[PDB]
Amino acid sequence: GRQFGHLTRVRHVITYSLSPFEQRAFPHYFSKGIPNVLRRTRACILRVAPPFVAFYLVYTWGTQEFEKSKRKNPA
Amino acid sequence: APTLTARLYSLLFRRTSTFALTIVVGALFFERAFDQGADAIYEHINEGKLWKHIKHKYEN
Amino acid sequence: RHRTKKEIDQEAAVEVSQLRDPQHDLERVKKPEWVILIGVCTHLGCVPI
Amino acid sequence: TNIRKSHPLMKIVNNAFIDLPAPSNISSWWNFGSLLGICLILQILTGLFLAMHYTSDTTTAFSSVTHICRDVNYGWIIRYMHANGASMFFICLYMHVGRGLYYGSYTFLETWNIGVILLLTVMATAFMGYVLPWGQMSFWGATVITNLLSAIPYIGTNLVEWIWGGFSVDKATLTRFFAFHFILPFIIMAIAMVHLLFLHETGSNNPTGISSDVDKIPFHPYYTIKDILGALLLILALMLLVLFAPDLLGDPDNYTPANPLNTPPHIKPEWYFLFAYAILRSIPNKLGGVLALAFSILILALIPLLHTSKQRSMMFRPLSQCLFWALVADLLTLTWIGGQPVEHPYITIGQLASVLYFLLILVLMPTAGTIENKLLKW
Amino acid sequence: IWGGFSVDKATLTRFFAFHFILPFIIMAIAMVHLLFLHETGSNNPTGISSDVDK
Amino acid sequence: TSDTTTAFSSVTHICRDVNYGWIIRYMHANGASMFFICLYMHVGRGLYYGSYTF
Amino acid sequence: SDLELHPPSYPWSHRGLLSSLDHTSIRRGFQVYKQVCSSCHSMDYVAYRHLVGVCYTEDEAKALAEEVEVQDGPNEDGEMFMRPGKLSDYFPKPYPNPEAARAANNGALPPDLSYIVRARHGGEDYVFSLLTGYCEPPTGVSLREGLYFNPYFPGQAIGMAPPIYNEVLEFDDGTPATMSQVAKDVCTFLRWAAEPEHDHRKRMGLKMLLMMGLLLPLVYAMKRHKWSVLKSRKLAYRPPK
Amino acid sequence: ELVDPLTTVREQCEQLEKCVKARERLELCDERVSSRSQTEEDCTEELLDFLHARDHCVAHKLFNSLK
Amino acid sequence: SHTDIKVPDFSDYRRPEVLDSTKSSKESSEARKGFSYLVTATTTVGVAY
Ligand code: HEC
Ligand code: HEC
Ligand code: HEC
Ligand code: HEC
Ligand SMILES: C/C=C(C)/C=C/C=C/[C@H](OC)[C@@H](C)[C@@H](OC)[C@@H](C)CCc1oc2c(O)c(OC)cc(OC)c2c(=O)c1C
Ligand SMILES: COC1=C(OC)C(=O)C(C/C=C(\C)CCC=C(C)C)=C(C)C1=O
Repeated sequence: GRQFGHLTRVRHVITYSLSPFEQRAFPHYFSKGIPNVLRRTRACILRVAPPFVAFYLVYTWGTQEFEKSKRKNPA
Repeated sequence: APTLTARLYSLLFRRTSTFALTIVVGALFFERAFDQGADAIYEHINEGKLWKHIKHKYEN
Repeated sequence: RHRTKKEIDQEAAVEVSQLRDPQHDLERVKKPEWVILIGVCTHLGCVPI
Repeated sequence: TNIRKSHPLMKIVNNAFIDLPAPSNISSWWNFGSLLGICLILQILTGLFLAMHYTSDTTTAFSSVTHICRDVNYGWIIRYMHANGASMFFICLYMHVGRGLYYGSYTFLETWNIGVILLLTVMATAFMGYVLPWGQMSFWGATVITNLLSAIPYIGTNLVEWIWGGFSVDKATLTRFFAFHFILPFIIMAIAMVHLLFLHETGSNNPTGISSDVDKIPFHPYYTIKDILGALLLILALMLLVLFAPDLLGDPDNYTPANPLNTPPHIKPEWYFLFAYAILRSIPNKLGGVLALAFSILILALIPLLHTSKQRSMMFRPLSQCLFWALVADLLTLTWIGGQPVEHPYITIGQLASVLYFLLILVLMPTAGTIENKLLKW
Repeated sequence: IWGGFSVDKATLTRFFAFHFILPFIIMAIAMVHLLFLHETGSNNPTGISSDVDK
Repeated sequence: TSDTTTAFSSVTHICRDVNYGWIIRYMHANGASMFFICLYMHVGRGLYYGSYTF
Repeated sequence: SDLELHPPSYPWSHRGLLSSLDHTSIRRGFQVYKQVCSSCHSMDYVAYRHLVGVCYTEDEAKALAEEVEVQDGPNEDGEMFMRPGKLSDYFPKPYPNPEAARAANNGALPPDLSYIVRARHGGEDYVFSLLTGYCEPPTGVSLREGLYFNPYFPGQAIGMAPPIYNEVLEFDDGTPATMSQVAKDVCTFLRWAAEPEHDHRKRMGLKMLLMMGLLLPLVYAMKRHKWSVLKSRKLAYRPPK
Repeated sequence: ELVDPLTTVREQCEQLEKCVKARERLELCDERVSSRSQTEEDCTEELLDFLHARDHCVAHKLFNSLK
Repeated sequence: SHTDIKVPDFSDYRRPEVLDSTKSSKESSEARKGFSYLVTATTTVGVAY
């Protein structure tokens, strides 16, 4: 039930925009793009990766332990 | 004004009806040219193998 | 289920007290070499192997 | 005065899909809502064209499905689009829930609570669907999941036999499961509209969890085009699966006809049930195991009451970010265990993962939010 | 729409499917029917506007 | 069941074996005719009272 | 006895992503089915007309159908006769019952072969390994020898006698009927039996990949073109005094 | 007379280095079992170990000969 | 004092045929729309198939 012209109050803010036909869709796509993804990765790796390596270690150990347990030796 | 995207726009894209006409005429000739190509690629990557290449062994 | 002598040996000997559902083997059969059971698991209804 | 704006039908379309003020701001994680709609109509459309040739009798049900895959002109794409779309439906559901959990979108109580109903309804629908081709996984799937009701004390047995049609899964079970599986997606579709109706009341949340009224953009052309791209990725992901690996996400055992005398050695759920399966069997108790299963999905309705943080989103909350990912990886752990037999290392680590699932949501994530409040002097 | 040269196996299975869904499609069109109606409210026996006595 | 071999048999299975399958079947049958009596009354009302101007 | 062995990766001509079934090998593999397996194994979901596209001609498959006796529905006196049988006939059943299947094969039921590649983990690799890898028992275990030794079978004791060897019938084109090739061709046929769509889905797949290689960068450019206005926008804040 | 290429390949596979060790420990199992009074201790484990290394090598090679 | 507002430089984002402020955009107008509409025209053709 929310409409433009009724959302909120904003004062003293200028927005400059260009037409889509004046500008490139892929402005500096690799030159600026790659540096950004690396920066985004660095920012989040310590938050995202360590639970999944913790999954990976419990996976690797668990599969190994199950394999070894269904072998005998001195009996 | 020599440039080709310009003449493409001037003759075909400016009007939406002409734009639609150039898409539908475009889609007819694409369906032929793509199915021609994509079959010929699939047939060449499977050199004998299919019943189209076996066909001649069993007679007329 | 036809039961060997080693099979009946284990069932009479093991503890009635330590089961979840307390029964003797002798009150679960009539003649001790024949056990007749409905092959439906009491959990969620699969066939025990 | 616009025809788009004042026509009583187009009004509804315009205020939902065109002029709707949306944040400048919302990422790819917001694509899953439309993708769930695409999934819903894909499953409706293929499901309709499968219903045109399927017979719901025990003698003939397996035969009709294979008649579709061999004799029916292009019956094979329709059947495996349907099969892999159901798995696509689940990938999108899980992404969509996780987005909501991360970004604090659950603070929209009605939208979220309707979402929880939508999860349970699509789970029940897809259980029914898997019963229909009458393979081995179909039969025992039907056996186990219906029997969950038998854990309700005093009346549970009467209830299971009430939905079965008799003392066992039978002729009566399959014909009604076809009927239940036909209607329920349309009921889902109606609940999806109420879900959207409650949402439009607030508009969308965004990555920052900060109100975005200061910077709204029209849904068209920005999110119409971002949604088209997102759908074209969904078509890639789906059409990779049907055309290059149609059976990767299913079970080979469902290609042998149903057999009430033998349950297979290996039996596991469909991949998307494996975490909940792992939770229930970690408990060596009937009532507790099913109570944990119910609680594993119904917990989402407690998450709003347990939000301690003075911020909405997890974007500026690193302790919570870590514990969110521990939750995802623990869920990934539980689907791995679900896939494995009830033997030595797997019993314990699955028990610990079950405990961690409930400890993370109930205790550890609310405490993280308080610590984060205290660290910002809040 | 038959599934072949005559009414057959194929005809009945799809007619069950078509007959199942169509009442729900009807139900949705019944809502749009009501939506257009509420725009004016009801007519009455006289055919005269009744806003004077709702 | 929507197969030609069994479709007649399932309907009569409803009317003989299914607990109260007979009321459900004939409620359905006569409700379809009720649906038509109501339709025709509803159209005729609309025709008479000029409701078609909506 | 609970211990398992899993099949190795055989390089099937149809193992690759955009790769046909060998229809010359489907032919030879049907020949393995008709002569060896159809004595024991049902194939209820394949008919003679299915071969007409695939390996045989219309005339070849009609002559192959005209080899069995099939029961036909009643004459106008009311009795069940027999006929040469057409392309519409599904492949003929040994045993009227599962119980008559169990009775001839010493307790054990031979399952249908219409599904069998899609119905076992490993697919054709397993069926190849179960066929070509028939072997002698190790010391410590003996069989009640209605049942035989196979390592690839779960539990190691299989009811099936080792049904493939050097020169069980000849191949029509002239091909050496070594057990390896008899097993290769039948597994190539049983893949087609499980999945006749196989070659069509891979054809549409290449079309899907090539189309998506056009449409994904194009729709991306369309979306970027519109998002241009926002992505390059500049804000200034200009408060009073 | 009749030459199965699997016979040529299996012999060529068994002479490779992994198989030599796994045939060895199977043979050492072979002598152990006839020896004892009524041993249950199987050579299932050591046979399947050897077949694992053998059939892996068989699969890499066999289809290059077959038509 | 609103006369202090200059529109900031957009050279970083501009199409190459539109970087010269000394030269008319009308000349590159047919070409630039041409390229962008050809993209949507091909997509429609692609989707149509
Ligand atoms: C009589 C001996 C035969 C012949 C000539 C063949 N089969 Fe089959 N088969 C037979 C039996 C008794 C069984 C049941 C085994 C048991 O459960 O104890 C089977 C089963 C199979 C299977 C399934 C094995 C499994 O569970 O994984 C397959 C894949 C199979 N048979 C294939 C097969 C092929 C390819 C044949 C021609 C070479 C063949 N069989 C013939 C009995 C017999
Ligand atoms: C248990 C939670 C939950 C489930 C399951 C769920 N939703 Fe939502 N959905 C939400 C919440 C919360 C939002 C608001 C997200 C926001 O603004 O950040 C939402 C937003 C959406 C949106 C629009 C914005 C967006 O996120 O893309 C659509 C469309 C959507 N839901 C439809 C569906 C459909 C269709 C289903 C499957 C039947 C479904 N949802 C399942 C809770 C969920
Ligand atoms: C118009 C009826 C119809 C609708 C709508 C429907 N389906 Fe189905 N579905 C079927 C039929 C018939 C089958 C049996 C054919 C088959 O097994 O593929 C089936 C099969 C399935 C299967 C088993 C797939 C397999 O073959 O292994 C699943 C899972 C499934 N449906 C889930 C869904 C989901 C999720 C939805 C959307 C909420 C849905 N279906 C919509 C009729 C429907
Ligand atoms: C071909 C004409 C026609 C058909 C058929 C028809 N409607 Fe209507 N309906 C109308 C008109 C016109 C009105 C307005 C009557 C008035 O105000 O006098 C209306 C009014 C109604 C009303 C509310 C007022 C009233 O008359 O009771 C309901 C409810 C209704 N329609 C539902 C239905 C349903 C349900 C169906 C069956 C699916 C249906 N209609 C079939 C034309 C029709
Ligand atoms: C008319 C009555 C109806 C429709 C009742 C519906 C109840 C529906 C449920 O809630 C919506 C349910 C689907 C949901 O539980 C929360 C799932 C996640 C359960 C996951 C599930 O799957 C299994 C499965 O798939 C199997 O087959 C391959 C076999 C199984 O045992 C071995 C299971 C199983 O043990 C469990 C817990
Ligand atoms: C304010 O956020 C919204 C979005 O932005 C992320 C959307 O993308 C969509 C688009 C949803 C579609 C196409 C599914 C429709 C479902 C049915 C059952 C017809 C809606 C409605 C929405 O409200």
